[PDB]
Amino acid sequence: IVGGQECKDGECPWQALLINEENEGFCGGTILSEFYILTAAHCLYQAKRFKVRVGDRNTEQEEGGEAVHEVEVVIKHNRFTKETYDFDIAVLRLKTPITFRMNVAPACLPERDWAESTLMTQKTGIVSGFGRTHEKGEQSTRLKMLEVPYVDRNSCKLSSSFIITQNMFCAGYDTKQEDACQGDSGGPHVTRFKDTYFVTGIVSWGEGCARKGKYGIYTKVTAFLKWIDRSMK
Amino acid sequence: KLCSLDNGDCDQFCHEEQNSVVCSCARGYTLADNGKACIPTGPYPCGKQTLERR
Ligand SMILES: C[N+](C)(C)CCCN1C(=O)[C@@H]2[C@H](C1=O)[C@H](c1cc(-c3ccc(Cl)s3)on1)N1CCC[C@@H]21
Ligand SMILES: [Ca+2]
Ligand code: NA
Repeated sequence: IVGGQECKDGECPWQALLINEENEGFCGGTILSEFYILTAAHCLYQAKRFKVRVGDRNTEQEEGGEAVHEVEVVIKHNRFTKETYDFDIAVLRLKTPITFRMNVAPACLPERDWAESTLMTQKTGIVSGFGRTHEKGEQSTRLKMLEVPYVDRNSCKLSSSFIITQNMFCAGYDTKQEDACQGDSGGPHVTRFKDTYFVTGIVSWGEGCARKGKYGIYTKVTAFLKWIDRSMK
Repeated sequence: KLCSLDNGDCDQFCHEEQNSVVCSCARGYTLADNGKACIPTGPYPCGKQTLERR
């Protein structure tokens, strides 16, 4: 996360962290239930093997509330395309269930039509993660969040060197230096409605981070709500 | 009554019928007797920040 702020205690409890062969974070995820994590399909190719950490806010402190869970099943979208990141969505079933507690709770899946009329039409959503704090920088050891405006699709397409499919949406800022970045991808984009947070996106890609004239690109979760439900059985 | 004004007074999901709104809630909540509010069924309902230390 470039700009934004550190997540306060209890404020980002749906954040998950995918950790590679060395307990190092390389992607985010979103807790959906005791057994299921939402992430980006592209993250599956970034590490040969990985586990999922929940409850973490500071990767250099063993606070005590953190837990690591092994992955039992990977459910990748069968139309994920590496070249465009179209259909950039996966669900992970864990080997053992999450115990909800302080800093560990699921985000809500919205009904599709209501999400489109009521969530996607809000001014902003929130993105969070442990990713880089500037484009060429290092990952944050502390969990960060950032409010990101929804960006209209027409402006999104004009700004992009790469195709923006209807499985994607833009969020963030034209020139203001705030965005998600490398290491945040796969993590949550949620939208608040009367103090309840609903999954609206998955951090997917960008051209650099916080670049002038570029936006953050997110998987459009409304396109996949039925797919998620099926994947979770 | 319409979902476009104050979300039909629903706490969470709102849908329009012919001449009414119907509210509903995410899994882990029960729609209240008033037909508007969503009541968590457990202590870590989805979408809620964990702010009350149990
Ligand atoms: C999917 N495709 C159309 C081919 C574009 C891929 C761009 N790609 C790259 O070429 C990589 C990676 C990244 O997305 C990364 C990156 C950017 C971000 C985000 C910025 C805003 C986001 Cl929202 S996610 O997450 N990882 N960038 C920063 C360092 C390398 C470069
Ligand atoms: Ca920690
Ligand atoms: Na920008």
